[PDB]
Amino acid sequence: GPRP
Amino acid sequence: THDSSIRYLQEIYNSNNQKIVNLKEKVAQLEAQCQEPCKDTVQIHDITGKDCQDIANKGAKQSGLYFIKPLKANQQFLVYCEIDGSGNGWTVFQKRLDGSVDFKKNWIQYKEGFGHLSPTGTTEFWLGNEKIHLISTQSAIPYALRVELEDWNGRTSTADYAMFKVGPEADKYRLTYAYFAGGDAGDAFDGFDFGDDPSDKFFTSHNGMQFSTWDNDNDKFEGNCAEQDGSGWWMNKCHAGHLNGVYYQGGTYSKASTPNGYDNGIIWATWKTRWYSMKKTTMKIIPFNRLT
Amino acid sequence: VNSNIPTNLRVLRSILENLRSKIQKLESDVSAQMEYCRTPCTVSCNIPVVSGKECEEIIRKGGETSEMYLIQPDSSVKPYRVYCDMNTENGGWTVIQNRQDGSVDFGRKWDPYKQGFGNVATNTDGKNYCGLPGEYWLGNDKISQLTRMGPTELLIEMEDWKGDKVKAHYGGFTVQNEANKYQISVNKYRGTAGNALMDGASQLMGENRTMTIHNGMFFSTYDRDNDGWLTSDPRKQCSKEDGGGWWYNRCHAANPNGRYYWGGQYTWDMAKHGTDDGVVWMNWKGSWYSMRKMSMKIRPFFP
Amino acid sequence: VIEKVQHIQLLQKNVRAQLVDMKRLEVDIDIKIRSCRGSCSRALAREVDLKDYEDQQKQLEQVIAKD
Ligand SMILES: *[C@@H]1O[C@H](CO)[C@@H](O[C@@H]2O[C@H](CO)[C@@H](O)[C@H](O)[C@H]2NC(C)=O)[C@H](O)[C@H]1NC(C)=O
Ligand SMILES: [Ca+2]
Ligand SMILES: [Ca+2]
Ligand SMILES: [Ca+2]
Ligand SMILES: [Ca+2]
Repeated sequence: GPRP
Repeated sequence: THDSSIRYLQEIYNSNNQKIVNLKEKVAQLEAQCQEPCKDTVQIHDITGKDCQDIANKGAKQSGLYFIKPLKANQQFLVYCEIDGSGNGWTVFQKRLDGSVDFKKNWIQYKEGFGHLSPTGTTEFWLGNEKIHLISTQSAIPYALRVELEDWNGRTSTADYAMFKVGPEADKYRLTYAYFAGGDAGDAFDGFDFGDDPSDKFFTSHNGMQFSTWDNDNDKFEGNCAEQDGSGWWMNKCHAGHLNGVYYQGGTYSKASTPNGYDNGIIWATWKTRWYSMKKTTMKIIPFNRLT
Repeated sequence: VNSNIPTNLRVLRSILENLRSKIQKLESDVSAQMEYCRTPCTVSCNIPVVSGKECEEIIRKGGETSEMYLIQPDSSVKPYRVYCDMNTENGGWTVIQNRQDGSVDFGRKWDPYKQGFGNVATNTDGKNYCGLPGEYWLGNDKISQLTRMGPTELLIEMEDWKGDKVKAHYGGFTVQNEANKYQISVNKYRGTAGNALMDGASQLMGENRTMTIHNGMFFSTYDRDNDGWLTSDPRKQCSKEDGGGWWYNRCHAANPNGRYYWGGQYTWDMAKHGTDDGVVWMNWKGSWYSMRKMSMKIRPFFP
Repeated sequence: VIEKVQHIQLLQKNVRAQLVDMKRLEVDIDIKIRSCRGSCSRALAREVDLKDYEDQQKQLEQVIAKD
């Protein structure tokens, strides 16, 4: 997934 | 008079003295049948070569274990070769099919490899990065990469990439490919637009990324992707395709299942939500000029 | 005189009767075992990915669990299977010999001892890899080549039938090739078992003890005599029929390749030839005691 | 005048040897059968009984003490  | 007495004890004696001689012969026969070890089902094939396709081209017909020695390799190593009737030989470098092996490994382990190789292709493993590099860059001949996935309902999907190559350890075994070549699992290595953030996709693509493990951070995050998601992979703040992740019995898992709060499963976002983990995975390469 | 007790010796009849009954039972057992042998035992030892020259190089390449591995000491040798112990005192030990349940015959000729025999490993409860070592002798050609790659140490562990154990560490270990009859050499001892290989049985004195020293001896098998018992009589060889292969002198203070007597304590009337041919280590349990567990592991010294 | 004792005392010398040979054989078969465990599909479970031989062996040594 993505990281802020 | 003890007539027959001493005459009977002589019969018994002489008799079970002839039985002893006979029983000994039978013993030796038994000893002869207990000299061989237990039969081992796993056996290695004689044929060898640069890669599986080379081994295929030399007559190999069945899938199994072979030794191969890429051009620039200084030693031969065992690999699992998938060979079908059409004459195509695949060199498999990654397999998941039951959470029996732990993929939370360090840099050296992902380099040298870990897990086990079976003649039946029924075991989990990671051929090392060093070998994957030697195989895919041994010559100019371009290699293709095929990713196979199976969900918890028998459905399978694939993803193909052309000009697949893994660089040297000098460049953290960087991942590279020219372009996505199709497949119904979707091009997850291209990144995925997860939500509101205007740069989700840019942050989750994989082409060009270096390999990362908890003890050797080479990602584009300020923290440690490999450490959080607990795996070894080509991270980028972090990922959208994660095949060496945590195996979750049944695929479906949640944020509460993880310890850091992030999706750490075996995902492929273009095919399934990141909260669903694959039941089977396979990564293999074959000379590109073999699919075209 | 009269028939006092000449009629009393009827106890001679029960001994014979009983013995005849013992023989019936024995034949039945040998016959049943013969049947069970129509099919062999099997193992599925899937091979670990990680590999190297030997177990030390493998534990440095990430191989953390004790199990069967495939090694290739040299580019000219065909990769072979061996059991690596990755937990005993720093790990990285290549098992060369192992005893633990009497499941394998050790009284073999020169050829089998040269090629190696027995089971390297067996499958664990419910796993796809072989994490349990079996009983085996790696083979003289292989052992020889391994100890000559560079400085090599040897560790010998053993256990009795009470659960107690001891060990014999030899900082230096070498085994020459076949032309040289696999001559043995060991040094830098330390441990809790007695230094049997270099000093001989500790219960003896004079030339009686020095004749049970193994260091410097050639390898012998009941079909190839190279012991230190120099003599013409063909019926006086340290390695008798069904005796193990070993570096006998005249004859021994220890014998890890001896016959596996169940229970430990054995006598001369139990021994096929009346000699102590069991798994022995005199400097610890004496001469008529056979161990429950015995093993030999090697590893590079470092230099 | 007799003609039985000189034969008896000799026969019991042979029965002694047979005991010893039986003891060794009993043990040998016990070791060999266990050796198949690492080769054959299964091995026969069995408990050798030395105590039995021990007694008869001790007993027969009583008679040889007479004449
Ligand atoms: C040293 O060995 C000798 C021989 O094995 C023992 O002395 C005697 O040697 C003669 C052979 O010519 C025989 O009477 C016996 O073999 C021995 N008799 C004894 C003393 O039992 C001697 O005992 C040994 N020394 C020890 C005890 O280690
Ligand atoms: Ca977006
Ligand atoms: Ca970072
Ligand atoms: Ca034998
Ligand atoms: Ca001799």
